Amino acid sequence: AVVKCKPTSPGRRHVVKVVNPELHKGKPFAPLLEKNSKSGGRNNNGRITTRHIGGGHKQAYRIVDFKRNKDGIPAVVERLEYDPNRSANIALVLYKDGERRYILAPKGLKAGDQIQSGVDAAIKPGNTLPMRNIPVGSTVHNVEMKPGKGGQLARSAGTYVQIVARDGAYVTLRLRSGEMRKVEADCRATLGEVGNAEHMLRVLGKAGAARWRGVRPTVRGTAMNPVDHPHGGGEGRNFGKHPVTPWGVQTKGKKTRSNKRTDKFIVRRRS
Amino acid sequence: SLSTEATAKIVSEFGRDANDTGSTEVQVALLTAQINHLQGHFAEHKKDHHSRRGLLRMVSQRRKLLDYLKRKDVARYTQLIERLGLRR
Amino acid sequence: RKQVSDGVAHIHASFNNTIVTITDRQGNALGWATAGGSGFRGSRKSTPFAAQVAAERCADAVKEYGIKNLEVMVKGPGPGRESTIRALNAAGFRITNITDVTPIPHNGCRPPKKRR
Amino acid sequence: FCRFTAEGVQEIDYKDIATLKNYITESGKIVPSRITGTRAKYQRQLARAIKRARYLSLLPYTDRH
Amino acid sequence: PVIKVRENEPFDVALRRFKRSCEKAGVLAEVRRREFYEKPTTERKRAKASAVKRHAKKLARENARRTRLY
Amino acid sequence: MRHYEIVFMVHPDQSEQVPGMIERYTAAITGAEGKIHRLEDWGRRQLAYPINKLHKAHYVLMNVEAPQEVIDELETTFRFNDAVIRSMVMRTKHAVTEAS
RNA sequence: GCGGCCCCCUGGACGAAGACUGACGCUCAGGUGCGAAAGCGUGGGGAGCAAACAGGAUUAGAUACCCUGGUAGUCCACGCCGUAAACGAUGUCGACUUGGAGGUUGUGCCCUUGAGGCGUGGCUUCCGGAGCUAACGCGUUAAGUCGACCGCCUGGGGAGUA
Ligand SMILES: [Mg+2]
Ligand SMILES: [Mg+2]
Ligand SMILES: [Mg+2]
Ligand SMILES: [Mg+2]
Ligand SMILES: [Mg+2]
Ligand SMILES: [Mg+2]
Ligand SMILES: [Mg+2]
Ligand SMILES: [Mg+2]
Ligand SMILES: [Mg+2]
Ligand SMILES: [Mg+2]
Ligand SMILES: [Mg+2]
Ligand SMILES: [Mg+2]
Ligand SMILES: [Mg+2]
Ligand SMILES: [Mg+2]
Ligand SMILES: [Mg+2]
Ligand SMILES: [Mg+2]
Ligand SMILES: [Mg+2]
Ligand SMILES: [Mg+2]
Repeated sequence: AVVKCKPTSPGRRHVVKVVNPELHKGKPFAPLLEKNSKSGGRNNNGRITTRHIGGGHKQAYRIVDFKRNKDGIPAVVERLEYDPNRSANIALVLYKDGERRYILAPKGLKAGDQIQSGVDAAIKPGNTLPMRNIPVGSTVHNVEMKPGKGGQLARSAGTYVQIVARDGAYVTLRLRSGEMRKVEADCRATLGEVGNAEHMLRVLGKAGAARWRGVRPTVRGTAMNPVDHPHGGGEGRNFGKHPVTPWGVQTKGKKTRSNKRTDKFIVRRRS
Repeated sequence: SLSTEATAKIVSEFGRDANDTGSTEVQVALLTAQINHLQGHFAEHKKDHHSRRGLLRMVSQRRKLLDYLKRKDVARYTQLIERLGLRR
Repeated sequence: RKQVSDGVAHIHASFNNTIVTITDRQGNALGWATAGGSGFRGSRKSTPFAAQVAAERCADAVKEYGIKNLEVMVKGPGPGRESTIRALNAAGFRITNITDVTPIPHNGCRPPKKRR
Repeated sequence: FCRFTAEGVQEIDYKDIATLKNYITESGKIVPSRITGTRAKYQRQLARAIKRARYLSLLPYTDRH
Repeated sequence: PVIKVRENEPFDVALRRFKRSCEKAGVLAEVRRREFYEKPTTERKRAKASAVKRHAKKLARENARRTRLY
Repeated sequence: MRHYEIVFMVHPDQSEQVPGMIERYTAAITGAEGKIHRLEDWGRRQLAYPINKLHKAHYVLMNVEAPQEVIDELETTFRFNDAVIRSMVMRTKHAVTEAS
């Protein structure tokens, strides 16, 4: 529920908060937590590769179960938890045999709801089953690309994928970007549509609100000097150049896709 | 909308007789069963502006009856509003 | 070539032209002839006569295909709606049946605005 | 004329196609009550019956499908 | 308006049969109506005037039926 | 206890399937204290217009009296069943034995 | 203001025969609520049409009518705006006062013995009687004869403007 903060301070004037009361208020599940050390954008060589990453609150990786290859064995949603790593709230799921796991939360999942996996499962928001069985035209999420790989499409918050048409052994999915892509029909795909759909409507209001998410300041090229950046230079805000990345290659229009080995599966480029 | 079985049962409780429909206690106790039943309807269909005018008529027709009853019999009025729960 | 036996004559009448296409029963065109391209440029191709001339011209250009029977399918309003049918008999064809195909929406797409 | 659907009172349904086929032109258009004579209380029950049978494909929407 | 040319007729009879169907189906009148958008307010005024003159002339002929001109 | 006039069409190449499903629906209808009055099987019919090709179909009439919550489950079994096309659920009352 | 068909939830109206409450009624300054289209904000969607805009014609000019294209918008969700020739230019409630021809929806009796006849209610379109009106016209759904309550008007422009 987007609530606008009252302007008691210049820096709280503009904040908008997305507060969800249904989330769990205590501590996470211990046996499914791990260590997640930060990097800052530094690889083996220790040199930053991606810029504007650094700082931010400490987090812990919650092992979310993406494959969902526990067929049958109905499961009950216990609670919805806030997950710092993702953009969607996760849900603790208890199976009949006594095993607890984590799942991405669909849009219509609450405590006490029942889900299950497998080919035998029923068409219901939260129930995963191979795309060979999901009726054409349906809205799905957590789609896979290769059978058993784990789940790679429509995993953000409020994101979904349409099953446009099934042709033989391959299914054409309308993705979120606007592409139409073929995937093998046997890839599992959790039925529904991911939750936290209001994640867009939040605004941060101040600079520190983004600084404490590991986002360091971004310096424009035109402020730089000609040695540091192709734009550079000037005596009083001169640009006069076709915009380029700090490494020469042109930005603002120039396509860069080149795979030539997975262009079979791209039915229609993004519009 | 107060099916016959649910509307011939309120008359029995509040009516002095079993065939007394129209007494001010019966009428107000019948109206209250519908104002308290449309709350769940209008908590979902908020934009039902045309059905709300029907609700805002059942509300006012009840208040007109209570004012008549209170002036006519104070003892009966103060006993009905607690047997039902209202005047807030 | 291919000496087809039964063909279908598609007439596309309008308020400004008349396009005649003769196709086989599978929907593959063989020849066509319009009114404006038949030396009737201007305010004369609308007339129900320029449809007759093109209908004779379109009756030709299938001479090599040896068509003997036809089905006429009239589409759209306009003057070239009936005069262009009898011109197919004048070429000797045997009309099997006359079907009026005309797109009529069931209050669907919005039409343009009125002229003044 | 006006006698049908008013003599032998009934509530028309969409199963008796043989009856409804007497109230549609060759193209599937419903014939107006002015032409036939059916009273207004029954043309509404005969307009909604034809539209009910069309969805079930018991009658054609048009003469060319 | 589908018409199937039956057995052994002259052409003008079959063609004049098909034209009778187009006139009876009102295809030509429908198309001329749908070429341009008529505003919803101009239709209601056009229908009302086409039910007044129908009525007014109906009374007029009777009101002139009980009259001797010469 | 609300009356209904459920009528559905099946795939023509599933005509042997219908006897199996007509009793399953009636078992579910009766399984919740629900009556049933007319179970006419119209047989195989020719469509007036082609729907997803399929010039023919097999019709079934049910005329069921069931609680309002059972039917909503039954329409779902009509949707996700690939061999059921154009299910229609009317709401009526009363009688039986018409159209054949 | 509402026009395909189906389901779910839901408001109002009318009719026949009864039972019941027993003046519980009418109007209403402030107040509250609903309120076409255009317009605004956030997030979607976009087939057709189309303010703005571009080109072609007409013209003495044509930053318009006509033509070829076309963005906002029209569509959906939630909020805001609160105005129209929002018009029957006619406030709401009640009583009384000659007729005719229809529409639509109920109900009663009798030769439904056969597309019948005779009544009684609700809504509604057209013509006209007395009466009213400056005239046009209204004319049982009054602009007729009256009763209660409210709103508004007091020469034209300036101005529904500062
Ligand atoms: Mg930035
Ligand atoms: Mg510098
Ligand atoms: Mg350089
Ligand atoms: Mg400078
Ligand atoms: Mg410069
Ligand atoms: Mg045009
Ligand atoms: Mg006021
Ligand atoms: Mg608007
Ligand atoms: Mg908008
Ligand atoms: Mg927008
Ligand atoms: Mg234009
Ligand atoms: Mg005003
Ligand atoms: Mg109006
Ligand atoms: Mg006014
Ligand atoms: Mg009032
Ligand atoms: Mg008059
Ligand atoms: Mg002002
Ligand atoms: Mg103004």
